[PDB]
Amino acid sequence: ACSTNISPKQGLDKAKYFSGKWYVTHFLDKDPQVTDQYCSSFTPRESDGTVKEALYHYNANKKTSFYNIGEGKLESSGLQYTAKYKTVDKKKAVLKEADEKNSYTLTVLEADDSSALVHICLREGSKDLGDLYTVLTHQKDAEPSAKVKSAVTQAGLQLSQFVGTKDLGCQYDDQFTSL
Ligand code: HEM
Repeated sequence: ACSTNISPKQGLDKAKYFSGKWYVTHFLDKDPQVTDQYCSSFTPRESDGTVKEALYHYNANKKTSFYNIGEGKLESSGLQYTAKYKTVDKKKAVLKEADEKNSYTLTVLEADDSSALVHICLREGSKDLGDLYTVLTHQKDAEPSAKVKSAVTQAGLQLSQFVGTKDLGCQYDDQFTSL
């Protein structure tokens, strides 16, 4: 099951989260139903409580990439949204529209000018498929801020227990994520 004690940090300036693009420097997957390791980057934007984000995954083992577009509504709680998502090709052509069974809930635990910490619960129907914490930065392999490192320790986690993506030979598609 996804981790239970997850609520958005109150007082967060949303302009810092919905900013630039994010690259995942570190991830923590509690119970990886696969052993393949991924890199990821995404570009979150918000307008009138609606979030839209182009999302990229790179499978570091197979060296393949897949693409999605998430769309969700901000909760009344703060920087937290449940997104449904399209599946697209690298040109953003829709392969599958969003549906009412598949979603993810993203919760911003910290965000500052250079870095973020977010939690993501991926669900399909009645099932939590996967729980992830991800440390984010605005450029590939940038060092996460002290503030975000402190947020990891505040979340009850050890940053050392995360998988660091730098060693994975990540490839990104910065054209896909632009816009
Ligand atoms: C390095 C960080 C991440 C890793 C390691 C990771 C890992 C994974 C894995 C293993 C899957 C299952 C893929 C499959 O076999 O079909 C997946 C799917 C998914 N992830 Fe991530 N992910 C990362 C970051 C993110 C982020 C930042 C988001 C959203 C902002 C996200 C949202 C999703 C969604 C929506 C799917 C389902 C795609 C589908 O069913 O086609 N992930 N991720």
